Amino acid sequence: YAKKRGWVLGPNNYYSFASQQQKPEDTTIPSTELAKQVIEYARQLEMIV
Amino acid sequence: IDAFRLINANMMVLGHEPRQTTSNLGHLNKPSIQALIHGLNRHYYSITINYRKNELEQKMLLNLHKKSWMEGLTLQDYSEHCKHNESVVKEMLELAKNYNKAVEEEDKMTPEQLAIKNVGKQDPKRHLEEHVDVLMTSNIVQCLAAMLDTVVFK
Repeated sequence: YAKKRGWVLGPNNYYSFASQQQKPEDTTIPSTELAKQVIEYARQLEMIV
Repeated sequence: IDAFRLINANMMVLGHEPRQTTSNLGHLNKPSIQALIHGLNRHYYSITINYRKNELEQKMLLNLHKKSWMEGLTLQDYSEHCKHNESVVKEMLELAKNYNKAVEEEDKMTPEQLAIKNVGKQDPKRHLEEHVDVLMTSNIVQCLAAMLDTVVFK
């Protein structure tokens, strides 16, 4: 595991790096698909006359 | 508005309103009773009116009297919009309870006669989904314009 991965024995200590994500979120950025999602509502109400 | 033309008395032995080979005389008006009590149709005759109506005057009177450019994406925002979302639902609740009443009634009181002796512009379908239409049109156009302003403005 020293040669395959890291986990190198330093001063009697293994170092495993941070596998933590960053999570870049706005989540209002579903604005186009949410504006899209409203359109087929009024479409399916109308258009069959 | 009406237009007229004075007829002679020399054609008293002949046909006053001397009209001929066309079938557009019975249109545009029958001679009205309030006008034939006067000198119609033995002193003057009526005559037809249509309009020299053209483009570039039709469209400039259409598009300039009723138009709104920046109003097309305003908000009327939410303090009265969401308040109006309370203003309809409340009596729509009670009108739904009135819709409960007629449907669970469902008695053979000769039901084609029972439906016709209580026409009142009332509950079951007339005072129904008309409100559902107004709740639908107000909220979609509100929320769809809200999502676009987030899209367009940054």
